[PDB]
Amino acid sequence: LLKPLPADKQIETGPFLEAVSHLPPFFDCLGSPVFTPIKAVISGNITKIKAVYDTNPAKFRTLQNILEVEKEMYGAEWPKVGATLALMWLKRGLRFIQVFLQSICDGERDENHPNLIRVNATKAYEMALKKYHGWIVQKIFQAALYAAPYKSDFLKALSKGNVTEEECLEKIRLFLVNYTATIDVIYEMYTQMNAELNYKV
Amino acid sequence: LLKPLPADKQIETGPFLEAVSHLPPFFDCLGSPVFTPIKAVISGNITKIKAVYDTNPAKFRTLQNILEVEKEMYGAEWPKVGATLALMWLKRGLRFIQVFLQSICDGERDENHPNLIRVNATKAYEMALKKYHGWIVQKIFQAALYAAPYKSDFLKALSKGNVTEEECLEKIRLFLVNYTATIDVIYEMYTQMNAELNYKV
Ligand SMILES: CCCCCCCC/C=C\CCCCCCCCCCCCCC(=O)N[C@@H](CO[C@@H]1O[C@H](CO)[C@H](O)[C@H](OS(=O)(=O)O)[C@H]1O)[C@H](O)/C=C/CCCCCCCCCCCCC
Ligand SMILES: CCCCCCCC/C=C\CCCCCCCCCCCCCC(=O)N[C@@H](CO[C@@H]1O[C@H](CO)[C@H](O)[C@H](OS(=O)(=O)O)[C@H]1O)[C@H](O)/C=C/CCCCCCCCCCCCC
Repeated sequence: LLKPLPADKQIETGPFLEAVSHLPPFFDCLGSPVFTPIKAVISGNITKIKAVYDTNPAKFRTLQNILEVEKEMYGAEWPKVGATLALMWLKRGLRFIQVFLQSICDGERDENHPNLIRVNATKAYEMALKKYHGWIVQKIFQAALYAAPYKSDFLKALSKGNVTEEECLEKIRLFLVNYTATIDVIYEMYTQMNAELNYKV
Repeated sequence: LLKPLPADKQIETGPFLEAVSHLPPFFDCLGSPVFTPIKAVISGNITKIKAVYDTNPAKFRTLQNILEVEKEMYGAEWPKVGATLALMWLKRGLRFIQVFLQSICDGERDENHPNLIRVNATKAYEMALKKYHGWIVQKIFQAALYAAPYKSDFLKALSKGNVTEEECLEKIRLFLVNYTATIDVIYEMYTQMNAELNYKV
């Protein structure tokens, strides 16, 4: 999965990229081609970070190094540049997933619609993405929501082949431990480096 | 641009991929981040074709060869596989662009809205894509439309740096000659090979 955090909280770029490279395929298990463009955008972020990393894996050994090195490389253009920008967006997608999954695991629901996950996706959107989206992108989110899988198929997909919903949620809870810790460190690094931007798309 | 067609109408894969690789950047000149996911999906098609080509450029020398070789490789799974599938979708995006640009050049408009290009995009959608889109994707198209550039900025973008609208449209008309011929050959090849599918997303 995601390997745990070292004591010094430095996140190794290579292993992080191998971990997150498992993410784009998981989109196809939301069970709708509607999500293909979102898959492609997240893949694009990962590809951009990988392209920078590959130029000098020692110089870009950790995610912290990416921000440090690029700040120096790009001056006034930073942080709206390079792998710093790609990771700024990637982390927002990762945080959306974190909040979404955590919300489902925490029993958050619409009483009247137990085999949907609309309410969980809406909370994740508000906490991770909405701040950076203008009116048009928000309308697109609303449209995409109609394509969201049934809770059961979604859980069946995350386990595909037969486990109970309860067993699946326990597996998701276990995954969430290192996943949340890793995302938290990435957000902290953007904050501490003043690398976070607040422009809307 | 696109190089002209040889007498035997065989389209060389390598040069075709270099030509179409100029396409994803042009999306950014629609002047709205709303189109970034569409850019990424088209880039994905091109990357998939390139990945197949790179395995054996002689075996995949022409687009016709891709379909011929893959039909043999994949049997009952073909044509819903490999570079054949990627090109099936790419050609639909290319045809959308063709019809869109041709519609603008042909003076097609909404009298009441001369600095918009909504009517031209809608015609392109109906002729190239709509057949393969279910209700949700169609609603997404409708949302994306709100982000379409002004006709003037769009034309300014295609020329960026100062030329009249009239000069820009003449340049687009010239481009459309080899572009349309090439797309026509690709559609003909899918038709003649019975490689075209009609499933909806
Ligand atoms: C390690 C991961 C763990 C894997 C295991 C997890 C298992 C979970 C199972 C399934 C996964 C669940 C899927 C849930 C849905 C995924 C989350 C949606 C994430 C959307 C992220 C949108 C980001 C965004 O707004 N992008 C925007 C900005 O893009 C960036 O723009 C920059 C310039 O300003 C740069 O050009 C940048 O490019 S780069 O070269 O610098 O990198 C580029 O990426 C882009 O313009 C807009 C895209 C359309 C907005 C997206 C609409 C949100 C809809 C998402 C649907 C959620 C509903 C799902 C229902 C369950
Ligand atoms: C050589 C080119 C010439 C360059 C110069 C041209 C200059 C022109 C200037 C600017 C460009 C103009 C831009 C106009 C807009 C671009 C056209 C929009 C094209 C949309 C194409 C959508 C295709 C589509 O529906 N895709 C769908 C199917 O994807 C395929 O699914 C397959 C499985 O069934 C495979 O997974 C496949 O992957 S692969 O690995 O096998 O490749 C994958 O690609 C995908 O699920 C759905 C995506 C969302 C639908 C797209 C919504 C349409 C909105 C487009 C906006 C048009 C409005 C623009 C206003 C001007």
